[PDB]
Amino acid sequence: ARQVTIIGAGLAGTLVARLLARNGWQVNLFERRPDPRIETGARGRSINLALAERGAHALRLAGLEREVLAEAVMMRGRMVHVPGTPPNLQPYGRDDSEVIWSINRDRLNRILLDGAEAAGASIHFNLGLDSVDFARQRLTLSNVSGERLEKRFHLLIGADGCNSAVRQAMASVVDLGEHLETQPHGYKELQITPEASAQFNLEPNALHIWPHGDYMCIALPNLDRSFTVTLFLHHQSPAAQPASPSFAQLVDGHAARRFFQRQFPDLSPMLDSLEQDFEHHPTGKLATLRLTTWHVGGQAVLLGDAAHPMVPFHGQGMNCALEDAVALAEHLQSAADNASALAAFTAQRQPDALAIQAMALENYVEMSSKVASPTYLLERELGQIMAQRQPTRFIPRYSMVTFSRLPYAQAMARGQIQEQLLKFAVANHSDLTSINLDAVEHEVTRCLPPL
Ligand SMILES: Cc1cc2nc3c(=O)[nH]c(=O)nc-3n(C[C@H](O)[C@H](O)[C@H](O)COP(=O)(O)OP(=O)(O)OC[C@H]3O[C@@H](n4cnc5c(N)ncnc54)[C@H](O)[C@@H]3O)c2cc1C
Repeated sequence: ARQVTIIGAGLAGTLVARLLARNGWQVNLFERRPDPRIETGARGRSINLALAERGAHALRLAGLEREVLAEAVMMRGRMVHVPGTPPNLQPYGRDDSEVIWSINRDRLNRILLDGAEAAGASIHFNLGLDSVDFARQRLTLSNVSGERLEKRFHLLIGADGCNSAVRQAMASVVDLGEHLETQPHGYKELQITPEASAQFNLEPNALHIWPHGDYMCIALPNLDRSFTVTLFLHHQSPAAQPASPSFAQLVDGHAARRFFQRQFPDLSPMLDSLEQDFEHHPTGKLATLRLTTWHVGGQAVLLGDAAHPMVPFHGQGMNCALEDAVALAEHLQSAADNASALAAFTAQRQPDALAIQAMALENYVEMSSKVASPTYLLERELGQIMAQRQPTRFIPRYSMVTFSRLPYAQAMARGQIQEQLLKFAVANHSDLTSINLDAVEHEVTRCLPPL
């Protein structure tokens, strides 16, 4: 049996461990954190994630989708909150076929861990990768208290997240051609209790957004009617606009409270533990990192956040990571040798990773705008007309990304064609009055092949 060592029992690492192990591979998976399935007296994390068709399908192939969805809340649409103005649900699709699932990150992780072990993978916790000797095919791990352990490896999979140690190690033997693009927003996780969300009649089967331009909040529901809220806000005010809100200004929980009372007055009443959450939950960092190479010969490869850190504004990092896991296991299973598999995997996934990284950056503007411009309303309306006329040709980009398995790069290409098509048709027309719809439709049939 072929042997593989995987670093990182997160989302991609644990899925790929299952897929390889059930195909007969001898799999050893190493994880820095303790086993989350071993219950302790400690809290438990309420981090939420949006699971979309890509990620769901990857779990489906692994035989885990039913188990995961049993513990997921359906989000049928977006609830946009603007002060006053009673929240209006914007449905994703026309029935519950087109939905996004809200799932607890650590619940998902436990299910994946069970899945990997059921398939035959051996999982080793409390062991973080420190370094790799590629020439001698050995690596060094250590626990939190630093005592070290060495292991031989044959094939190394870096599924160890956005600060990948495998990636760091590879940079010693190949030029990764890395370029880091920092992002000015930080994030803070906050909580709405089940009592609070019921009291304010917050819809459980929706994704909620409080847009506010340069900053915003989003909330995803949990099975117990609590919500996990994320604030996205600049780390610092520009020297340009020093007065503008930023984490630097929010010097403590009381400052955070005044900020929410002023800028999010309808959300603040729902955040009972705002002060405490704010001070005890560290501010997170966001970034996009792009790599020229993802592998070292047939010896090591990167997967998921290790390969392509992205900003979280499209809710697709997990989805992309699980999709990566399927692709990597597919290539490894059937290739002539590991070097061939890793090159083919990289060639396949790299253009799709670049596309979703770009689309995720673009999606911030869509989400954070408090109201839509007059002409963008007109384009969206013409687009829905075209979608009705040619539903296999005109598919809104968000829907291609979120509710289909179309490769990200094609979703982006078709999305580009569609937006341009809408702009020329919309120009100099105040409403759908002037716009000859059937002229636009064979413009659609011209440049958008049916799918
Ligand atoms: C604010 C925010 C919101 C998000 N929302 C969504 C969403 O709604 N939908 C979505 O699709 N994605 C979302 N994402 C992205 C998502 O969290 C990640 O893309 C995804 O977890 C990446 O999966 P992964 O397996 O590659 O990495 P991870 O899930 O991060 O797992 C990496 C694993 O490696 C371990 N590890 C790290 N270093 C070492 C080491 N040296 N040795 C051993 N083990 C190590 C870690 O402990 C961890 O278990 C969000 C991200 C953020 C920051």
